[PDB]
Amino acid sequence: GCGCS
Amino acid sequence: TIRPEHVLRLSRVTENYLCKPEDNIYSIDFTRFKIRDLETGTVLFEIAKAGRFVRYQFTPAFLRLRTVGATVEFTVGDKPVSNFRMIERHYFREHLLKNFDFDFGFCIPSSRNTCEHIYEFPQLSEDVIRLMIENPYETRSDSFYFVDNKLIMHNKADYAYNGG
Ligand SMILES: *C(=O)CCCCCCCCCCCCC
Repeated sequence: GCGCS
Repeated sequence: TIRPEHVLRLSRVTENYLCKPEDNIYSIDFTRFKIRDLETGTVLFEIAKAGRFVRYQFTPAFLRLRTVGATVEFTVGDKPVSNFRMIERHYFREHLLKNFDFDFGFCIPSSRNTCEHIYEFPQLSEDVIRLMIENPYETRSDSFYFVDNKLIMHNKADYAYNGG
């Protein structure tokens, strides 16, 4: 989820 | 607001988001994400810069990994952040492959912060690896972000292991 911008 | 215990009991990826963008009352913004194989040092994915969904396109070799290192950079708005915690639940079809429960720590206001986390892969049978490669996007994750046990963000991902 931390790959979401 | 939802507490960690509520999502820790979920057997399935959610249909929809459990919170709104406006629930991010700390203005936490993810600015860099990098994952690397800790066996080889190979960088597997790096990104730097609504936006609550990411689709990953990996290769079959991804499901032979054991230990992957994640570096996350985020900024924080004008409020202090204590007990920043991410619960990330990876599902295949309608069941949990693995739950990750990471401490992102204390943050001072207007700060830029970096965290390092290690994903140790669940043990996957050959039949489950083949099922995952041949059923792209049946692997899905929920990332639930808590400050002081209150849900402030929910990011979703799905995964293909189908790539050349
Ligand atoms: C949000 O962008 C999620 C980022 C995912 C991190 C990389 C994958 C972590 C590996 C977990 C193994 C799950 C079962 C194969």
